[PDB]
Amino acid sequence: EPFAKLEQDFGGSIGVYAMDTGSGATVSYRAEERFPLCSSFKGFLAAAVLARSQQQAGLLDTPIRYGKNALVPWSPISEKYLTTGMTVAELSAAAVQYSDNAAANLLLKELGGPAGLTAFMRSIGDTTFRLDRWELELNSAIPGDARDTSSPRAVTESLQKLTLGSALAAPQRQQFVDWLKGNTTGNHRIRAAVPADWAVGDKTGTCGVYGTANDYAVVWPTGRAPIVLAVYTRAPNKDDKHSEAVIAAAARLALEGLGV
Ligand SMILES: O=C(N[C@@H]1C[C@H](c2nnn[nH]2)c2ccccc21)c1cccc(F)c1
Repeated sequence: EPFAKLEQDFGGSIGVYAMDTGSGATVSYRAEERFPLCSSFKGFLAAAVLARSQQQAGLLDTPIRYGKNALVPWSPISEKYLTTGMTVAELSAAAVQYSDNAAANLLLKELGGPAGLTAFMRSIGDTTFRLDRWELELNSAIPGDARDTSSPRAVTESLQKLTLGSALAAPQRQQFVDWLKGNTTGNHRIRAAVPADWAVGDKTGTCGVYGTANDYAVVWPTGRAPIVLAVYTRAPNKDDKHSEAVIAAAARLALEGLGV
């Protein structure tokens, strides 16, 4: 009942999946529905890059040069190195931690485009994820369009595989975790619901239309096993605005449903 009231007050749909990786206890609400990924695909993009470094030594230190044409609106890191260039690892951290759009499109090119990232997700067992377009077009968030979508459950399952399971090798796994821990864009979303002395890494998404915004996180409580969760929103009207407070509140309800 609380998620229904929350999404009704929000004016749209909230999708939540949360897993206690110790007990296997789960919180689930609209967890099979598709929601636009928006910038949240960039976490999985970095994970895919990391998986490639497991077969190309010094891929992460490989420098990537680019010109004014590579710049996309909201490229707050990459634009300061336009006259200089950046490394693959630098691009990935920018994509994860600042949601940098030019960095995301550059790494997408190295992976063979949206279908190449989708291929990486299929390789870890994710049959739901799909990326179809690049920045910025992938943010259109059109109702009922499956392009550039996943489900809360598939996001949480893939996040668990990549940060806590064996989809990545341990060095790359800890690098992925460390990138997510350093994110700067999520202080008012899942992090705002997480007890202050718990470790947390997340990746946000905000499409800018149709009330569509999201966050997924891995959380390390002290003295219990980690929690993985995803909170996605959308709304029926193009001019509906997203709400960070709604995402924080849904996260709070999820954590309380797992006994936090
Ligand atoms: O700057 C913009 N948003 C980015 C997108 C990026 C993010 N939002 N949610 N996850 N990543 C982010 C993070 C923090 C601050 C800003 C932004 C923006 C605003 C109007 C229009 C537009 F075309 C882009």
